[PDB]
Amino acid sequence: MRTPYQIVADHYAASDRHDPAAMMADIAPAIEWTEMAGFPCAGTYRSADEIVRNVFRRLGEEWDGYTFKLDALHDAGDTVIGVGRYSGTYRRTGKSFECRVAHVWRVDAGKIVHFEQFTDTLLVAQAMQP
Amino acid sequence: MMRTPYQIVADHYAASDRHDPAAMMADIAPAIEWTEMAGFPCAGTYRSADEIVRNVFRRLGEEWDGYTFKLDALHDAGDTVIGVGRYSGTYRRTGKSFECRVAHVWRVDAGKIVHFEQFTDTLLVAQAMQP
Repeated sequence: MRTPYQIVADHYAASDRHDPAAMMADIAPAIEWTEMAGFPCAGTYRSADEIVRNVFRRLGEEWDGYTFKLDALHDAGDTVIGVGRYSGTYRRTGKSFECRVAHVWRVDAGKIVHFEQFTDTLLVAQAMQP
Repeated sequence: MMRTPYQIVADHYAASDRHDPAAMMADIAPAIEWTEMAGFPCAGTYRSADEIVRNVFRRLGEEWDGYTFKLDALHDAGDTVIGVGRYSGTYRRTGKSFECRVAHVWRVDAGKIVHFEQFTDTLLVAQAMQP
């Protein structure tokens, strides 16, 4: 049986494959998925459907080549912390960015129940300035 | 000596909250790499306790009224430790306040803190700095 760490790693693998079905496979209906306040997709999403539509779809619509690259994955038992880099080109302005990000995850009884994003919202915002 | 990385980082946070810089820096390694996020006003990688005090904490005290970190969670990943909480403060030049989230990723080796990295809502901090 998978540890929380493996469950989260599986999510990141599915993200590398651009596979939203696999990305959401272990998301519990109790999920609270928080995009950072200053991030364009800011908010707390409470179903896999809301996450796909209001976060991943929106990113695909508004950015070219929006990418996350995982650098580290820290095992805190039921909590797992991913660290990496985002990059992308904002379609309206044609401006790119790259910045750091950390994600804090929690798993409960084999399902992901919590996600929170911590990223350089200023650097992302700069790409979105005319 | 038998103190875990988690405890060492908890000790740091306690010292920082009560503004005891000697205790704040007591376990900082000679080989420290302390990274303030690129979009944060104190952005950069600092490589000694002296640098960190002068170019991070001193500057925060000079440029902000009541700059505060409130620890909400502390996650024990062994040699790595992740703090999560909230920043708040009032930028002295504009009189504007902010509050936002932050995560800190720490690494301890042989009883000393060797890496710190900050991940915070740099846009919200920046908004407070706008005339």
